[PDB]
Amino acid sequence: PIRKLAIKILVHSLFNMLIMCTILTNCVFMTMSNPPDWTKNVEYTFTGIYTFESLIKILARGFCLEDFTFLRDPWNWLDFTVITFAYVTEFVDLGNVSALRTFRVLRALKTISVIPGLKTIVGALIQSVKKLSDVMILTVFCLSVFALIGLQLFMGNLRNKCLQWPPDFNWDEYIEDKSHFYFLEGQNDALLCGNSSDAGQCPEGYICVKAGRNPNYGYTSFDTFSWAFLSLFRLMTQDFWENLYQLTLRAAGKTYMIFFVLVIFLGSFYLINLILAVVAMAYEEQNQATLEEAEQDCCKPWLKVKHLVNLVVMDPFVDLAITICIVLNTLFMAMEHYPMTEQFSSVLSVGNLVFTGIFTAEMFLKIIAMDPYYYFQEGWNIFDGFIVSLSLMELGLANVEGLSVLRSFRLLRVFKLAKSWPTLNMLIKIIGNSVGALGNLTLVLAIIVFIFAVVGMQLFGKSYKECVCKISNDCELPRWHMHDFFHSFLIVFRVLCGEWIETMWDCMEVAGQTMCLTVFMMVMVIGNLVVLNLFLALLLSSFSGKLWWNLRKTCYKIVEHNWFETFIVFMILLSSGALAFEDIYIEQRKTIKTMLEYADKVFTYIFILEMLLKWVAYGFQVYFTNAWCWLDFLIVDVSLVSLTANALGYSELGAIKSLRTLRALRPLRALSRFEGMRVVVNALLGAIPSIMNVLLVCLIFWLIFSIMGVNLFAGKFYHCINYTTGEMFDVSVVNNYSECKALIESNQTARWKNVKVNFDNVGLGYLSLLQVATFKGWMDIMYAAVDSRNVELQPKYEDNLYMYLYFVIFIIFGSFFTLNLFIGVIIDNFNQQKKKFGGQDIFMTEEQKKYYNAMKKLGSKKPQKPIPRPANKFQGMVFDFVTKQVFDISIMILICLNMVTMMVETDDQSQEMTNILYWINLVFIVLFTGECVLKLISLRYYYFTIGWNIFDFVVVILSIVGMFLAELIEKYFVSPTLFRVIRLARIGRILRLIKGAKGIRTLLFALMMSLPALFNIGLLLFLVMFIYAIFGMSNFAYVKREVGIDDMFNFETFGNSMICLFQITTSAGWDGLLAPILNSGPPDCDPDKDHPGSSVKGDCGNPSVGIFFFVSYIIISFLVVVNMYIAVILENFSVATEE
Amino acid sequence: CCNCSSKWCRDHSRCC
Amino acid sequence: GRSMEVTVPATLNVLNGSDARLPCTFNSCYTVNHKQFSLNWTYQECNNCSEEMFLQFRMKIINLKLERFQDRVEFSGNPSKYDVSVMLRNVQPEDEGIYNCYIMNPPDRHRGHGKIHLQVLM
Ligand SMILES: *[C@@H]1O[C@H](CO)[C@@H](O[C@@H]2O[C@H](CO)[C@@H](O[C@@H]3O[C@H](CO)[C@@H](O)[C@H](O)[C@@H]3O)[C@H](O)[C@H]2NC(C)=O)[C@H](O)[C@H]1NC(C)=O
Ligand SMILES: COCC(CCO[C@H]1CC[C@@]2(C)C(=CC[C@H]3[C@@H]4C[C@@H]5O[C@]6(CC[C@@H](C)CO6)[C@@H](C)[C@@H]5[C@@]4(C)CC[C@@H]32)C1)COC
Ligand SMILES: *[C@@H]1O[C@H](CO)[C@@H](O[C@@H]2O[C@H](CO)[C@@H](O)[C@H](O)[C@H]2NC(C)=O)[C@H](O)[C@H]1NC(C)=O
Ligand SMILES: *[C@@H]1O[C@H](CO)[C@@H](O[C@@H]2O[C@H](CO)[C@@H](O)[C@H](O)[C@H]2NC(C)=O)[C@H](O)[C@H]1NC(C)=O
Ligand SMILES: *[C@@H]1O[C@H](CO)[C@@H](O)[C@H](O)[C@H]1NC(C)=O
Ligand code: NA
Repeated sequence: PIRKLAIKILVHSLFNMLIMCTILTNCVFMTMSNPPDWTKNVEYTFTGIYTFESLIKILARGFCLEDFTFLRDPWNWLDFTVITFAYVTEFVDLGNVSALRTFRVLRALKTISVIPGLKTIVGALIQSVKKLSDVMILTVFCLSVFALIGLQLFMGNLRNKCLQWPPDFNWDEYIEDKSHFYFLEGQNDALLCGNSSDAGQCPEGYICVKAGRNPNYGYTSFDTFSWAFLSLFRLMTQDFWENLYQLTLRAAGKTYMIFFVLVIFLGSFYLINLILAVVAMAYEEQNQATLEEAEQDCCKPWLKVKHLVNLVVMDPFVDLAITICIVLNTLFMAMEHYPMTEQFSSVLSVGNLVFTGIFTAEMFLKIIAMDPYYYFQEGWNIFDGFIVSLSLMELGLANVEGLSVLRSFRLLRVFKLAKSWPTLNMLIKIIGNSVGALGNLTLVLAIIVFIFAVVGMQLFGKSYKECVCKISNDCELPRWHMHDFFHSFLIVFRVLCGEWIETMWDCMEVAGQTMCLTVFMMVMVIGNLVVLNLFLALLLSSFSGKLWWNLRKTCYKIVEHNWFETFIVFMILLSSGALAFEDIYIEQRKTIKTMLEYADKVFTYIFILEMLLKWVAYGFQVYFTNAWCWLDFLIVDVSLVSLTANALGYSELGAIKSLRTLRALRPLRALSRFEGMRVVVNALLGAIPSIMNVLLVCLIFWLIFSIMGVNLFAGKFYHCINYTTGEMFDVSVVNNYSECKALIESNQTARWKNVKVNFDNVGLGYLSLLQVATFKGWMDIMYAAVDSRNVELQPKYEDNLYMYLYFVIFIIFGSFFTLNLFIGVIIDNFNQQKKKFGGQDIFMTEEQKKYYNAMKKLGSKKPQKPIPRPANKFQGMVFDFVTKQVFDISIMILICLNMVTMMVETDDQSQEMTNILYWINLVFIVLFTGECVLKLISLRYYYFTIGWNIFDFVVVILSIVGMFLAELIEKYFVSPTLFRVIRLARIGRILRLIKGAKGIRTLLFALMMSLPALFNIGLLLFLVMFIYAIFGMSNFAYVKREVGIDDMFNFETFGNSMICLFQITTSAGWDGLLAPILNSGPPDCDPDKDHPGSSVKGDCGNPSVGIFFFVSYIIISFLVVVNMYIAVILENFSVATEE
Repeated sequence: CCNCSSKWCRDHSRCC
Repeated sequence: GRSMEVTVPATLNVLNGSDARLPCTFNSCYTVNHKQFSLNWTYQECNNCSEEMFLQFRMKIINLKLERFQDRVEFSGNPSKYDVSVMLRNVQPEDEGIYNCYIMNPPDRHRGHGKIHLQVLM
């Protein structure tokens, strides 16, 4: 007995199973928001089982006054914590309030302790955070240096409001009304304005004054370094950043985009490269060390009737006749749409019985001659019989409502193509790998998302309902809240999709800033780390005549010359730069307009005359085999046709007026002229067959979700609105289309309106799923799906609530696994394209490698003993003390004291605070001048051998200029906007802290190694931005000022068009620019707006050329930016390899 | 209600 | 947050002749706007008896000066600090009964209700 007796129980797997299902039983009970009265005795059972499980474990280890037992394992501390908490609420009088019911989720962390294999994975993710320690010092350094730049430039600028000067307590009392400001179309956020020109204007009778709260809830500002640190972390995660972009340029001016282009490039690009490169480097040596470690007359006539069956489908193409009946069955289901008439639905409904009949007969005729139950042995035939069963269950009832989603479950036979099509099989192997060999890692991701959803629903769930009126319009819950488990799963799933900022404003407004900052930042640090490891583990396991000939030489010497190539490239850049001047204003100028019209002939007659020189110097055989001469041949033909129609007499026609829009192709002549653009194009077009075989899978795989979307939706996004206000009628007022047509005939203001990106077609379904896959536009589509009630009925709020699980499943499968198969094919083609060349480092040219192979030699070496001295004087004993580490470390500490005294600046601080901060910034300037002028006395001869002393001298001078010329600013010709900029020179002192940090310098050097290859790709992306800015400026300058197009950010001029194409290149808010362009006719737009003084009439858009504009720019910029990530992250593998 | 043309009246009202 | 939490003693036992503070705090998440905040204090002899309002907050304290109660009753709270307590000076045996506090703090949706059973000891 004794120890022997109470020990056996501990070892059996039967004892580890009832605890493992007790936790899973209780994890279901954490889901319930209000616990009922009857569940309380079940909560006592769970406390009894966990006591008994720790009773067998105290009685197994050591007895008779022998210390403890399991007081060494970190997981029995969690068991001791959860027992001592579960009884402390049963100690007569202990609590009452009990705000920490959120310690009841600690027993949901006991799943790690009891499920076999989850201690290894959680212990392998903490080990990988230890590798990230040196990146996270550089990220917090760069988000501080960039947060001090915006805190000097944009100080409260976000509090400019546009106040009216009184039409019919002076100052404080008048500027604090919130009705004296100007609100644009009910935005509840008080338009921003600037006194600067190229800033936002105010309408007539208003002026801009800094007085008010701040945007969004008070949470968006650059006044109090903590708030500037929040908004540059929001620019680093690119999370709705394009509202922060457009707020700031409206009140600072449109020339401060240079801050935003630099901070998206240094912060959102480089830091996301360096984080994802060091995680993938850490995981690469984890599975390497693991692999290395592992290295270290019944029967008679039954058979008579069978033989016949067997002697079939083993040689003719009757197993190939099924795969043509599947790809026909997919296409009949793809033709369903709304609204379709009868005699077309009759083809759809007779046709579905035909394929179902020959898929039920084909598996009946397969289980005759293949010996069941050795039929349920292959797996595909199990999969075949499962689809046939639910197809007859769907036909057998036809009463499911709304459970007819199963008529989309016959779309799942398309995966039978993965036997022959070998890229669809790679898609199934990745999805099956998450459930299989990486199954315990996606189980940890299941638990952490579950725990984060239970925690925030216990902390914040009661505060949302008791504080509704702060964050909502009619004192009810918002679309996104945490009052139950399902909505608090959807917030936690959102954060993992990149949208963590908008929900955090509504938490901080309702539960305080400290408790919502700690929770939501932990969700997006831990949760984005686990998704990133599950992404890489799926990736690295899956691909684990006397005069006639004598004129030929003369033309050849011309085209081969060095003064002729430099002439044409000069003529190419001016022909393309002349395209930038064709604004709305070009009719009003009347002097640059006629210069454009003479230049449109001179440019054309040069590129004709140089073309005929290329015919004579080459011949037709040499010229028509160069593909770059084919590109220059087609551009002349567009120029020849519109010239010879403007000379024959065909001035205006539907084609000839539309060929003039094809002058935006004229910048494509620059591709064959530069070696930077030519190398990158040759490396993208070389990978183009690999992309097409993946894009074929992605179009087949998103076809299944899109035919599923037409079945759920397609007719159910129609609604009536009061169009004098634009708000959706109630279900009590308008129930359906019949009630609304009753209003319109009664002369009300109603419109049966659709959503214009919807699921009526398969083709419009592809456009709906691309707003959902990118996370731009997906709020509007999901609010319509969840309200979708039925065809011809008014939508009701969240009636079809569980249709979020459609969008969750598409983001898991058609965005997380679709992107996982795409990245794995480009990287696999990158290693073969780098191998076929011999070979090395594509996207660099031949000159650009020799600048690279010597810069590599420079950054990995160091000199020895530069130390002459000041020889023998009083200066020598000065040189003894100043060279010491005591003088070295005391300057670094005193720069850290300078970094803290810049963080204490605040908008609207006191005058006595400004003086103290001036006299301390005086005595730092005299100290750092005295530190560098002392180097000149006691190190006379050089001082300028190494770079950090050259850097130290210039930073001192610009600080003095910011002090010395500032006294001339109060004496002479003044501009405060130049005072904000020259004062930014003392942030250069902060950069001297990098001098000692070795390991950040390794990150910064392999950063600077990729600047040659990233320059070549950034020119091919500036050329595509420039071409798409000329298409959009000519097409979209007159489009109505709806959602994303306003008086400030539009396609009117070339400056306006380039700040909109830079925005779409991150993909930010491309749904908002597309929305006014999908307007075609009235009631929406007006085809006769007559905006003087131009011949052009109308403010409508073209939906056909706008979908081709935005969708094609999203795809081209996706391929060229994902080569930027590959070119940089592979440089980070090249310096860790040689070290 | 409020104007459904703002991103906030979307997310935080029922009228839209 | 289905209802807004009002903290009172369910039973308050006070000696005849002493002063009885009837404590009554609430937590409502919105700030107390004196131009909209509402407080009513009533008395009823029994759970199924008539309620007599004796003090109200509407812009300011209104003491109804009920004849049987007297002028003894006083406000003893601070609405901005979420305290709506009252004081009954020199308590008499007839003061025994039920005292109800009803609280509205717009735009908070839920109305609060505290109920105190005051018992007068010898
Ligand atoms: C943009 O430019 C305008 C005009 O240059 C600036 O307007 C001026 O703003 C001041 C306050 O900012 C106005 O108020 C004046 O100051 C006293 C302070 O006690 C106040 O009590 C009075 O009401 C008095 O009006 C001043 O009237 C106004 N001047 C004019 C000509 O409108 C504005 O400050 C600038 N805004 C920014 C952000 O630069
Ligand atoms: C097998 O041996 C090959 C080896 C290197 C292979 O390791 C790979 C590990 C994954 C990793 C870090 C690699 C390259 C591209 C990386 C991707 C670029 C994409 O960019 C993003 C961001 C922008 C979005 C548009 C989507 O794509 C990320 C999601 C994607 C990304 C960060 C996911 C992770 C990828 C390297 C070479 O050794 C010398
Ligand atoms: C549109 O909705 C109205 C109201 O729901 C339908 O009219 C009927 O209205 C009475 C009372 O108003 C209800 O008791 C009936 O149940 C309604 N009929 C139905 C079928 O719901 C009207 O029929 C609907 N239009 C159509 C074409 O069905
Ligand atoms: C559509 O919205 C308007 C705005 O609320 C509703 O109210 C009318 O508003 C106009 C203009 O402000 C007034 O002239 C009317 O007097 C208002 N109506 C009433 C009844 O007072 C309007 O009723 C709405 N219409 C529908 C059909 O919903
Ligand atoms: C609707 O308006 C027209 C205006 O021409 C009028 O003739 C008609 O009677 C109106 N009908 C109703 C039901 O208001
Ligand atoms: Na967001």
